[PDB]
Amino acid sequence: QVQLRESGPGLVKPSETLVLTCAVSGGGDSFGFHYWNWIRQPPGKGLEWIGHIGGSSGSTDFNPSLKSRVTISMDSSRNQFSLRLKSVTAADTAVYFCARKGEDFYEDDYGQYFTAGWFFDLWGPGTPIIISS
Amino acid sequence: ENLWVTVYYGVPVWKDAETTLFCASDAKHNVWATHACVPTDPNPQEIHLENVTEEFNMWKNNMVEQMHTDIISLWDQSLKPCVKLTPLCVTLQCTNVTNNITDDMRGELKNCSFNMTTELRDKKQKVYSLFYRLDVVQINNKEYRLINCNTSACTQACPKVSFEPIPIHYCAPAGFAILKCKDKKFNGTGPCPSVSTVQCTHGIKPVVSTQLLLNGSLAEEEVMIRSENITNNAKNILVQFNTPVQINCTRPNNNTRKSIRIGPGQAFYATGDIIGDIRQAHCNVSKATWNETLGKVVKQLRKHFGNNTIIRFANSSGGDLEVTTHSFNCGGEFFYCNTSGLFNSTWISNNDSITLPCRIKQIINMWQRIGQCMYAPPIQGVIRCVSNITGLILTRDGGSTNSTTETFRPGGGDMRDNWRSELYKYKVVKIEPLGVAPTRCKRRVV
Amino acid sequence: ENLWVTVYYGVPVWKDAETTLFCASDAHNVWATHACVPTDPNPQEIHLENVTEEFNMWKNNMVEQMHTDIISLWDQSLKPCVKLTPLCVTLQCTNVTNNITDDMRGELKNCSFNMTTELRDKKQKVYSLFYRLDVVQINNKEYRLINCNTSACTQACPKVSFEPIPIHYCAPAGFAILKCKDKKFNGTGPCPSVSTVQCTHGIKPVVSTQLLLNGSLAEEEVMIRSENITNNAKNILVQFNTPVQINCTRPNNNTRKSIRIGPGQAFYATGDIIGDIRQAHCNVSKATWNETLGKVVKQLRKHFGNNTIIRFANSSGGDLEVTTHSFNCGGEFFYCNTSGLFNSTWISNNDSITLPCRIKQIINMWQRIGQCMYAPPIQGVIRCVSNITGLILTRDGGSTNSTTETFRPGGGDMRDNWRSELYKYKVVKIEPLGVAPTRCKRRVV
Amino acid sequence: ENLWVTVYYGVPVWKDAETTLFCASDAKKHNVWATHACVPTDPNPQEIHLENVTEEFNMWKNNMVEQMHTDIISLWDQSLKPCVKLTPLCVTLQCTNVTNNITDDMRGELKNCSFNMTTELRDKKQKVYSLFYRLDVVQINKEYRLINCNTSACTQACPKVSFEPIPIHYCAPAGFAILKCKDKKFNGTGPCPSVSTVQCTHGIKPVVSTQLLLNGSLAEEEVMIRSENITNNAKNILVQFNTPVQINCTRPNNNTRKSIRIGPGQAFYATGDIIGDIRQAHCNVSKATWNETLGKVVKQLRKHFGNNTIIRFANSSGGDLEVTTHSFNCGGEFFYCNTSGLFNSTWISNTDSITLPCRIKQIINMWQRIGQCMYAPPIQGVIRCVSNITGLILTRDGGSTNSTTETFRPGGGDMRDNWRSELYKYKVVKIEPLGVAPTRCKRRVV
Amino acid sequence: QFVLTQPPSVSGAPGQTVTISCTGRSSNFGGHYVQWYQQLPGTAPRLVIFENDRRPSGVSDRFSGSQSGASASLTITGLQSEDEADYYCQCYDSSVLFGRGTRLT
Amino acid sequence: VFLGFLGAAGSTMGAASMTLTVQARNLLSLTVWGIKQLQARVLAVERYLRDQQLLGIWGCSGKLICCTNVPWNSSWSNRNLSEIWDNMTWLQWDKEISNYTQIIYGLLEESQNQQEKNEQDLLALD
Amino acid sequence: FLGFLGAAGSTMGAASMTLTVQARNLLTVWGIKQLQARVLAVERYLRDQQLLGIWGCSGKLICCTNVPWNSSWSNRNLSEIWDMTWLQWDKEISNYTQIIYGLLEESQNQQEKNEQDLLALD
Amino acid sequence: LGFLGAAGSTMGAASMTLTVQARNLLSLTVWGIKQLQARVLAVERYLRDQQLLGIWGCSGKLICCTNVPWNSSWSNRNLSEIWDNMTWLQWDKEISNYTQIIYGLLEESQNQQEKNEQDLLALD
Ligand SMILES: *[C@@H]1O[C@H](CO)[C@@H](O[C@@H]2O[C@H](CO)[C@@H](O[C@@H]3O[C@H](CO[C@H]4O[C@H](CO[C@H]5O[C@H](CO)[C@@H](O)[C@H](O)[C@@H]5O)[C@@H](O)[C@H](O[C@H]5O[C@H](CO)[C@@H](O)[C@H](O)[C@@H]5O)[C@@H]4O)[C@@H](O)[C@H](O[C@H]4O[C@H](CO)[C@@H](O)[C@H](O)[C@@H]4O[C@H]4O[C@H](CO)[C@@H](O)[C@H](O)[C@@H]4O)[C@@H]3O)[C@H](O)[C@H]2NC(C)=O)[C@H](O)[C@H]1NC(C)=O
Repeated sequence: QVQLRESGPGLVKPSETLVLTCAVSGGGDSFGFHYWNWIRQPPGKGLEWIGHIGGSSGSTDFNPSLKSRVTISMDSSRNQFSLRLKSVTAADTAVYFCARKGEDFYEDDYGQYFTAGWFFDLWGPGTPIIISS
Repeated sequence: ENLWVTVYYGVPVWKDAETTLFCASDAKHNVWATHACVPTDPNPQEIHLENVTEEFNMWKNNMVEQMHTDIISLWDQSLKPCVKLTPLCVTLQCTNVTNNITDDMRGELKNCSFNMTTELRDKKQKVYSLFYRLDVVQINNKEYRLINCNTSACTQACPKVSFEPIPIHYCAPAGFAILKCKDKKFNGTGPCPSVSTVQCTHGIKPVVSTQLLLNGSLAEEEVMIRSENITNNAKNILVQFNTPVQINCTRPNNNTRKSIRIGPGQAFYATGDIIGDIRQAHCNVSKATWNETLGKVVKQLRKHFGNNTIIRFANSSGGDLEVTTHSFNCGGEFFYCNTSGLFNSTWISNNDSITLPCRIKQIINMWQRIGQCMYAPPIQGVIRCVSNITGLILTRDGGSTNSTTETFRPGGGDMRDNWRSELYKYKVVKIEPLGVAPTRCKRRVV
Repeated sequence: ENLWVTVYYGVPVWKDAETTLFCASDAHNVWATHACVPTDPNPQEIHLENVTEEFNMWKNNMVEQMHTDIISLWDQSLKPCVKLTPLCVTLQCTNVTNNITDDMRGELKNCSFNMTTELRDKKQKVYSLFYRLDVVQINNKEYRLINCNTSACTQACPKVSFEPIPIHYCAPAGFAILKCKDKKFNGTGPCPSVSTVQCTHGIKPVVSTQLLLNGSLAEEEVMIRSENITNNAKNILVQFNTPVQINCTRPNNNTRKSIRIGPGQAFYATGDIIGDIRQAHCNVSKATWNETLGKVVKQLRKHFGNNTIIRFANSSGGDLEVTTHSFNCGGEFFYCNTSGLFNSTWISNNDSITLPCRIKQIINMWQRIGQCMYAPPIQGVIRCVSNITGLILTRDGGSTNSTTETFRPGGGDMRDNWRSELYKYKVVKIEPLGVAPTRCKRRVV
Repeated sequence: ENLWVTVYYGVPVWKDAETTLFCASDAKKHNVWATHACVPTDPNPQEIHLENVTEEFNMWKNNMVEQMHTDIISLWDQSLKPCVKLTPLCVTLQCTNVTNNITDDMRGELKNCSFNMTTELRDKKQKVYSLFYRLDVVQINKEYRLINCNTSACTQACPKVSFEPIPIHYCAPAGFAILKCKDKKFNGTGPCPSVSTVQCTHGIKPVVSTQLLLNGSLAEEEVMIRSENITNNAKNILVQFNTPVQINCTRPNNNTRKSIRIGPGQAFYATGDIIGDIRQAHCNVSKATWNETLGKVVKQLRKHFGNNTIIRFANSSGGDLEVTTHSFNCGGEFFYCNTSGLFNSTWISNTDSITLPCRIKQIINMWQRIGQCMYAPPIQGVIRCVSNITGLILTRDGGSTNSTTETFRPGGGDMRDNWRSELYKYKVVKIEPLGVAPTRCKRRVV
Repeated sequence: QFVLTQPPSVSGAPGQTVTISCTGRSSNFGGHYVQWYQQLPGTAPRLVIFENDRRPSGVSDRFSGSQSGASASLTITGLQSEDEADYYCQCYDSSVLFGRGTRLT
Repeated sequence: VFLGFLGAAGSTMGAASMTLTVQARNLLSLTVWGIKQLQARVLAVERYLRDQQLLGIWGCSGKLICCTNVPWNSSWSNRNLSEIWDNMTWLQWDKEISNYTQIIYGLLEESQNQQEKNEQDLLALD
Repeated sequence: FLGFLGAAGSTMGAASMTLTVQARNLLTVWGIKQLQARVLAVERYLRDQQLLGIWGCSGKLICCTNVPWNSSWSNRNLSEIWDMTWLQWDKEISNYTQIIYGLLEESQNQQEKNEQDLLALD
Repeated sequence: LGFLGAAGSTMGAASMTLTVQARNLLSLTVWGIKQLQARVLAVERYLRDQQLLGIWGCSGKLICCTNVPWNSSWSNRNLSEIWDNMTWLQWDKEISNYTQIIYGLLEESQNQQEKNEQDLLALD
């Protein structure tokens, strides 16, 4: 039983750094294998992607259209990863979600098996972010 | 006046039986193991037997059958310690070839790239290898896959062993003997006038073939015909001839060898890069020597039939390519040759090189054991194969009404006729040294 | 005294020693490959008179050698077969509700998992049917096989069969088998009428725990054999004088489909059943069972006091492998809750009964945590007609004053089935040399 | 005046030949050397002394040591067959230095390693940790890999059995005999003036070592020196001690063993958490006892070579870790001990304890085979093995330095020389009972 | 950065089967494994069809996908009043591709 | 030894009487070639002991040419002795005798036993 | 008339009349099981045949030697021996059967030198 | 005096010990095959010289007398040294390469003898 919780404030000033911490509970040792991703959605339109964060080693792969605009931290001690985006404007009014990248483990004597795509099985309730004064 | 009994010990008495044989080699690694085989005695005594007759019987004796079971078993013992070659059944992205490609190899050789695990199990590398058209099948640049993976996938042959045929000998076991014939006219049956006794035989080639017998025992003076039933159409006809015509089977593609390591201590020998110009493999046979060989076989086939019938030579009927075409081994490769130009002639009542295309299939399969197979690794350089064609296998067409226009066509879907003609003199027989005869004995009591 | 030694060649002198045996068949069957010499059309039974030879039971070497033979026969039967290691996979494993009865609710499981295809880079969702006694819970829940935390194993190859073919254990040259032909032959003691036989009759190596099936029955009366009739810690062997037929069947028209587990090698899964499913059951008539239960208690009055109350109860307990019946009807191993066959009491002085029988497919049955087996499904319905002839009982003593002398059917081990079949034989070694005083003198030339 | 030959069957005449041997053990749970399917040894030592016999014994030519090198590896491969395999363990290790009451000499020696491996099922994974040594763990480019991962896949070798050397007796087959030379001053090759026949040999412990003899049979009165040629530069000149000197090799760590499951019935055992202060494994040799023992061989070495010639001892020159260190066994765990502290010696004419640093390996190649490796399981508790060293395997060096300052160093690249010091008394001979002699016979006709 | 083609609105009636297709550019076939999502009004997105055609155990059996070369399809047979929600098409060319969205009315 | 092993095959039975030594001398002379090598050796010994003990328990243990006091059933072959050692050969002789050869081996068992019994009673007074 | 070991319980005066029946019949995982017993039988027959052959009885089923019977070995009369069973007779001598063969061969070996002497005179 | 106890004595002294030399000529895992082949090897070699002795005029017969004339060129000695001076072991090395011709002369000299007994019991 794994729940992807959420945090974050409400009304926020634009053009500065906003924090979002997503915490997973049922892991113990179930954090190093699966990737963790941030996905945001403006109201009335489709989903948008942010970037990666490493499970145990730590890797930073980000969206090519949001480079030099957002940093993601990781601890590997409390299973909490933080999302920090900068230069937020009034057009970035969107609800933010944290999702778990799935993985299909299988190993035979001959070799290992790897996955193909970036499919998300676990999601979170999310928290809307409003940009106002 | 009466007679008295006697016991004789060591008398020549034969009765027909069957017995397993044992190996005998000249002590010269090999897939025909030879490392633990008993060395042979370099003096076969050819003891001529006078005032004797013997009724031989082909296609019923188990001498060919007992050795037939040793063909599969010897290859299985040399395949078990070899490396397994199962886990390469990942999907294959495959392209075509380049570097001055000709029309004959247009689409036969394929350049394929696929994912592969490394020594570290959670790390993969992309490798490339060259495969033939008869090695991959289509999954509907496109994604190909191995032909023999939806069927039972198998291993690859170890590079240390070699498939060159060592002529082995089968010495008779102690208390047992075999007899050989020295006649001119020979059926599958018939009483042999000159029977000779020998324990250890001459060289017997364990080479395998389906269409044309090669590197076989030469005939004596002329061409003899072997058949279970010459009036039947389903019986394979074995024909051997005295003059050995030569074939020059060449692989003109100079290739390298690349080692793709698939796991810990497990290396898959992939094909390298075809350096230089690429040309299709082929076999060369003389025009004049082959026609007079056909001219030296038409005479002895006409003595078993009428002199007014016309014989027609055509190619194979149809079916799988492995059974309907030529197949042999030359330096670790497996050639599939189209023999349309060898058997295209008609015979009426009374500069010189013939070429024929040949195909290459790296994955070879056992004829009867579909539960496994073996992968022949590529051999670097240019493969040169010279051999003597000594025997042919022909099958008569079904029907043949009015006892005329009897066409002779190739065939021979079994692998037991390659050694049946090589053991034509031999038949295992059991000796019993006891005997009772009447006489005038009166043993003196004490 | 004019006495000189001489030697005799060809003298019957009996010594007892351990001996390897032969094989013989009555003209693939890897369970008993019978790649041996065929038995003779006419065996040579020679009765020996004026001889009293001692025969000992439960220490005979015939049962111990063949116990190791069937283990070696089993291990060779499974090494040329496909490994089932790609089956320790999380099973989204659930119920089945269509055409079910009251007591079968939850026994059969519609149970699915992930499995690979020809490419080792694509997976698929196959489904199969498994029994309750084959899967274990972890926490539409998640399930796993029983053998996943123990030794991985293979499945039996489908072409070979495990039916009991009668075989002969025959003495080698310079060796003999002595067959006693006493109608009231007590196991521990000498047999006054011993005959010799080259090769014995047909032996059916059935593997049964509670009862005995297809054994050699007695001639006129039931007999009781025990190492120590005073002790209560040894199994009680009972051999019947008349056979009682048993009717066991599986009423399910179960299909069988084969899925590709990997490179050509296949795994024969359980297909979808056709029609309604009932419980497998065994049938025993009351008229032929209550009277033969009176026969076995009559012979209990010759080893104990006849003024004793005798009771029959259920099994003591333990795991399911020993508390229930287990046999090999048509390649399917049933497990029958034998409770109505051992619920009776006796005072000191048509009517077929059903037996609840459950089905298991992963069976260990050699006390081995090194290998196991997956039983392949069988097309159609299962049908067996057999005779029960042996009751491996256990004296539940402890009480005194010859009161409520109960018996509980046990049979924890598995070599006591064959102790009632090889009961007539003992290996002997002949010594064809010997000496005796003789008045003869050897002349000198 | 005339002679006639008579037949003598059963006379003592023996000719040299070669054959296989038997097994024999006493007092019976599982063993790798003497399995349960072995005949027990005889209860009486049939030693029959002979007179008027001089036989030329020839060691380094008899193949009993070659037969010893044949069946031990056959037993060594056989125990490895029904065992758990450890092929998925060389997935990339993420390791770090351990610092928990660590000393200076063990800094960087032990590594606390962590990786990802399968559970009983094949779809769940766990982050498990274990301990490994430096000698079997190398870099990749913090990511570490096993040294056996780029070589053959290999196993754990079933810790329910033990590598304890139980003495085994090689018994002769029927019709043969074994000759034992009882001469007290018999060197390598030459005649033996007093030889005694025996049916089956004495107890031989199959211990394996590369530098020093362990638990061997002592000499009688004087230490012996045996070599191929006394002027040779190679082929491992060796000695045998007459008095025993003891050694204690200890592992003072409170090591523990945890069960980590490869999968279904695939139980693998790895090093747990060490308890207490860690100390280097060391071997202690008495300083006064070893110096006087070396003071006896230096007198024995002065008669084969020139008198008044000084000799200087030295450590190993170079090579791999299996030849430059004293490799042996201690309770089922392999040791690789530095030996410089016992072989620094210079001796001149007119004539408390020494510690040895020692490193421990887990996976080793027992022989020169490239196809297998054994993961020594971590065995629990403090271990203290007592043994006697009784022989040296020395290799001299060339150079005509006026026959002065001769150098002796422990080598032993070939490991079958261990059994030569145990089978030097024995040889295999073939008994021929038939014989002929001329007499006055005149066999009469009845 | 290129959004996937997707119809913003599609009609839905109980008892029939609808088809939703998404395809951008396929010059080089790198988007082999398309992914589908189902988001009830607001709430949380879910995963119904994963690696091209596979599904998680717990969703309805009527959900089925298809990968016909360079074109992908999603078919739901026998619509009801509870599955009328938004669906998204997920592909992969460089890092992550997201579709626009659909609407079952 | 001048003709070789199994030399005088179809020769005269009298002519083959002297060359009965080479056949008795030559009666004895993990891979798949290993099991049947041992199977041939154990069968050669078993074949050698299938008739040596069958002949050794008769009136002559190890004599090469031998005959015993059991009279010949003259109605079996009904042929002269002037062609047995002159014209009739060993090869065309067994096929006319082997139809009943199983019982002759039995009659020499008890004929030698009573001859031995006569020798046993011959030493009663000695 | 009786068969294999037919007279195993009769008197030795009648059991030893027809005793050659016991001598003529003295000769996969089942393959190894069969092969082990086939090799076991040929040496079992040849072990005591060599023991018989080392004496002066090479092929005689019944023979006689000049080694005299020791009085302390049996201490039993002769007339009742041939008219009780073989097995009860065996257990009365079984302890010292090994030492009977010891003096049986030394006299036999000295016997063969005896005819080696006087026959060599001419 | 034990097994092979007279191997260093002369032929006259070692002619009273032929019994003990002829008595010890019979006596799944890798041991199960290795000891199986060594057992059948011993019985084959014991039978090898048994039939080689059996073709001659004596079966068993540890002292076997034979009327073949001894050749003087093989030894060129007398009875004063081949019975009282030297041993069995050094006797074979003088006749090691003469063993092929002493064997080959004997089976025919044996074979020419039974024809004298063949017509003795037939032309009576
Ligand atoms: C074939 O391949 C496919 C490939 O996709 C396989 O599917 C994948 O299978 C793995 C199995 O390991 C799954 O991982 C597991 O994920 C769960 C979390 O997901 C569960 O919880 C979600 C949240 O729960 C809410 O709802 C419940 C009511 O159900 C409420 O009570 C809660 O409060 C929450 O509100 C829930 O949303 C999930 O459902 C989703 O998926 C199902 C299908 O399963 C759909 O039907 C739904 O619609 C929905 O989409 C789901 O129920 C983790 O909890 C698991 O962790 C356990 O296992 C780990 C293995 O390493 C281990 O490390 C963990 O510690 C934990 O193990 C134990 O931990 C504790 C002890 O330390 C215990 O207390 C604990 O109980 C547990 O026992 C696991 O990681 C993938 O999600 C799944 N992916 C997909 C896409 O399906 C498939 O299984 C294969 N086999 C087949 C088909 O047979």
